[PDB]
Amino acid sequence: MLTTLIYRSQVHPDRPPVDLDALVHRASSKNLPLGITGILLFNGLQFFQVLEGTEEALESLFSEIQSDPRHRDVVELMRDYSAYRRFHGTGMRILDLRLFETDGALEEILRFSTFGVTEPVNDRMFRLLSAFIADGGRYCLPEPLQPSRWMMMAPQHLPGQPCQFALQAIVEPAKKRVSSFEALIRSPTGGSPVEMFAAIAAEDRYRFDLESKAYAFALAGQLPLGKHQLAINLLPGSLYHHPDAVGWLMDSLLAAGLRPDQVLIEVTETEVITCFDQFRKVLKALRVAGMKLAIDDFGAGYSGLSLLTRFQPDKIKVDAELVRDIHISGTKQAIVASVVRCCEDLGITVVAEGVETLEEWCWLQSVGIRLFQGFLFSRPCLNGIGEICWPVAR
Amino acid sequence: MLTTLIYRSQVHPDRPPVDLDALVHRASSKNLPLGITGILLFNGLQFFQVLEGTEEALESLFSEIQSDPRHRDVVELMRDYSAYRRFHGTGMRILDLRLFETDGALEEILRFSTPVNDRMFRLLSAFIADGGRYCLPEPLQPSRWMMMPATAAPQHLPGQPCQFALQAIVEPAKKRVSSFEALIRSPTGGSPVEMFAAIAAEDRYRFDLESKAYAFALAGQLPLGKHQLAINLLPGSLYHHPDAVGWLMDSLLAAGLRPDQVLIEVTETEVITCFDQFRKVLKALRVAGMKLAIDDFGAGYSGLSLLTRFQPDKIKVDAELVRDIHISGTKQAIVASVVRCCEDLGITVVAEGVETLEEWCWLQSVGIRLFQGFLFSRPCLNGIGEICWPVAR
Ligand SMILES: Nc1nc2c(ncn2[C@@H]2O[C@@H]3COP(=O)(O)O[C@H]4[C@@H](O)[C@H](n5cnc6c(=O)[nH]c(N)nc65)O[C@@H]4COP(=O)(O)O[C@H]3[C@H]2O)c(=O)[nH]1
Ligand SMILES: Nc1nc2c(ncn2[C@@H]2O[C@@H]3COP(=O)(O)O[C@H]4[C@@H](O)[C@H](n5cnc6c(=O)[nH]c(N)nc65)O[C@@H]4COP(=O)(O)O[C@H]3[C@H]2O)c(=O)[nH]1
Ligand SMILES: Cc1cc2nc3c(=O)[nH]c(=O)nc-3n(C[C@H](O)[C@H](O)[C@H](O)COP(=O)(O)O)c2cc1C
Ligand SMILES: Cc1cc2nc3c(=O)[nH]c(=O)nc-3n(C[C@H](O)[C@H](O)[C@H](O)COP(=O)(O)O)c2cc1C
Ligand SMILES: [Mn+2]
Ligand SMILES: [Mn+2]
Ligand SMILES: [Mn+2]
Ligand SMILES: [Mn+2]
Repeated sequence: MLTTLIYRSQVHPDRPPVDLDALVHRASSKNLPLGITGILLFNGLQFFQVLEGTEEALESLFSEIQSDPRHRDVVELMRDYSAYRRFHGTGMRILDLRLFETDGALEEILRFSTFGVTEPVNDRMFRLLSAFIADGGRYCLPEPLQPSRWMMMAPQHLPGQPCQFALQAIVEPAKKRVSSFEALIRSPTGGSPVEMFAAIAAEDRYRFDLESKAYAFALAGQLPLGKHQLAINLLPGSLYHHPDAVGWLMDSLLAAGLRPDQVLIEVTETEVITCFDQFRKVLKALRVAGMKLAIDDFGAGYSGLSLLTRFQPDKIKVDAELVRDIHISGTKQAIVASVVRCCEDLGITVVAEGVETLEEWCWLQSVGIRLFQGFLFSRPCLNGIGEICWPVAR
Repeated sequence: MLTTLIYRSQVHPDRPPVDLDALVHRASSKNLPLGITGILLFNGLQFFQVLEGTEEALESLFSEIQSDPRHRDVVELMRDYSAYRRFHGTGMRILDLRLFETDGALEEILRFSTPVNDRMFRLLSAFIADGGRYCLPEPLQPSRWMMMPATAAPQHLPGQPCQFALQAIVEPAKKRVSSFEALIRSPTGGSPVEMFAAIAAEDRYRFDLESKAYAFALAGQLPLGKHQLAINLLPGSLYHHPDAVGWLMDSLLAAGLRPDQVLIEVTETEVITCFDQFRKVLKALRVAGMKLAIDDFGAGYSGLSLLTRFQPDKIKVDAELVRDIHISGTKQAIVASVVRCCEDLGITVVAEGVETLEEWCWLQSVGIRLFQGFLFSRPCLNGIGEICWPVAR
């Protein structure tokens, strides 16, 4: 089946310049028998290639290209079935963009290409081409954020309690500062939140969820929360199904020696979205009392900026699924960069969660994320503050 | 009940400078007896004001401020319930940011306030760092523009079980119609709801799909030329038959159109209930060469979910985000972000429901270039209606 593949990459600036002549000649000769057409753009630091051919042929080729030592940071932008070829001839065509002025490059692209009967700008491929030509250095990974330049550098269990909590740090690696801590519920045998809640009768889960937070506040009180925020997770129903859950929480945290503003409530958008009605008065009560609110797993399930017109949380936590393989996904890159900017304009704190590799950290940092939660830095620590690991140069 | 209100505004650059000393002292003296406190930041071109007090009190005051001729382009950034007063003991006070070095204004603020975990503080900081970001440029001021019409020939087409009205989608910078959207009408010219109500519930999917032959027939004999035709379809109308896509192909080709000329609008709400089923339709549409738009994007609480799982050719920004965008910092921020994301993904963005020049100007300022709305072109039954264009003064 006819398929289109588009990707972008960068050269190693410390190595000798890539022989574009050899590249394009061998590409051209290899592509024609395989029925591969397309175009390659080069701006001095970055490549941009459009490839058209069968799914199989492009799957084989792209694997070779991904492993090629002539370039790095290969980011896939589009991969789709196609009704017709935009590019004709063949060699692989190549434009050295350093030789073109303003719109000369688009003019040469339009010489031999066909984008159907409607204006070229109605074709996604052409829009991607024009964006690379206009500002291709936008998602060029900076030199200080190359992954290879970095490397990474006690408490008891409490079985007698009905539940216990693990604390995980949210960190700002750029300042080597812990930003806040999230409390994560654990069963009396050290089990996950899913096992904890399976052990509770269905009619008691909401009440358990709210009332377990007493143990989280007690822990946070016994630890030196030195002006650090504590995040807690709650089902919206746990706050809603109570005469005064907000007031209950208030008495609990103040009794533990915390302050309202020190406590942030984390709810997932999937659970928020499905009940605006009852969340508005809960959020209102939480606001007036002085507690904060985060949207957790933003990007997972149903996730929206339109959520923000109704109300604005204090913090958004970008779900691990947008973080996962962000280094190779032009889509995830664009989406996360957009969330970051929107939150800046709205005054909403943004945290990237599930950060497991330096690659993820570097690319998230390149799109404006400064706060991070993940196993790369700190794992959850049962009834205590864990060790934090910091990235350090080389 | 305590509340916080934040807005940013702009000076008139061509008028004599406002005596802010007098303004602020008068403000402070009036505010404090009413239980109102806050601060005013000024950078030479823009104001940023934080107000604190009862919902009633700030409602009343902000209404006076919105109508004050000393400024314009008043955009509200925040209005929320508050637990405590951040500016206790200050009726009003001005900080001229041009009188401080970096960090200096924020350091002063924190000496009479009563921090980066607070949203008001983050918004203050953002104004001090890059307040000019959503400053409406001078050539995009609504008073610098006027609409003028570029004759409509609608017709009744008998013998058909439905009709279609056409509304243009326009690119005003190039004074160009980008595409036409086909909007279904009853045999008597009534609304889509009126059309579908006359059809039996179990046959509505089939009718929705088969009605498109009449949209294609209309576009074909116009002639459509090099323009796109947007048609609206329920995802379920596409699943109903084995070769719904194959049928659409036949019908548009018989009407003399090309696959890449036809674009299918599905509403985000209808896609996100069923990710399954749609993948197989979408595959067939792509292989056939037809294009896809997400309609009313931002009305089902929206898309970040969707874009990883596919990317449409076009997104149409919902009319709710367009409405009052000229006074909503939140809506401006959201639309600006969608525009940037789509640009990066090579997705075409259209703003829907554009009714006023105020909306068009602000939409233009956040990067939108395609527009659909009564400001430019109203739907015309079985024909191409008249189109109005903004022209500069
Ligand atoms: N793969 C990966 N995972 C990472 C990484 N960093 C952190 N995590 C984990 O992601 C979960 C915390 O985020 P969450 O979205 O609040 O997700 C939590 C939260 O929703 C929740 N939960 C925790 N405590 C409570 C609670 O007290 N009440 C309610 N209703 N839910 C809770 O159950 C969910 C799953 O929690 P956990 O098993 O504790 O697992 C934790 C955590 O250990 C990473 O780098 N990679
Ligand atoms: N206030 C205001 N309204 C504006 C403005 N500009 C356009 N509109 C209107 O917004 C609707 C078109 O957008 P839609 O989201 O596709 O919304 C459409 C679409 O969902 C739909 N529809 C139309 N044709 C079909 C169809 O053939 N099949 C299906 N399933 N739905 C259809 O029914 C909806 C109602 O359509 P319409 O009555 O034709 O109303 C039209 C239109 O006249 C504006 O500036 N201000
Ligand atoms: C930016 C870039 C674009 C490339 N494009 C192609 C191409 O389109 N066709 C191709 O066969 N190889 C292309 N390659 C080269 C492949 O990565 C790989 O070196 C080559 O296909 C191996 O073929 P060989 O067996 O002849 O050595 C490209 C490499 C880079 C750096
Ligand atoms: C940037 C700006 C900020 C203002 N802030 C206040 C204020 O906080 N309190 C207030 O009473 N008026 C404020 N005003 C002035 C009002 O718009 C209005 O002129 C005044 O309150 C009318 O009441 P008065 O005639 O009793 O003074 C502000 C005006 C501008 C342009
Ligand atoms: Mn959480
Ligand atoms: Mn989470
Ligand atoms: Mn539509
Ligand atoms: Mn719409």
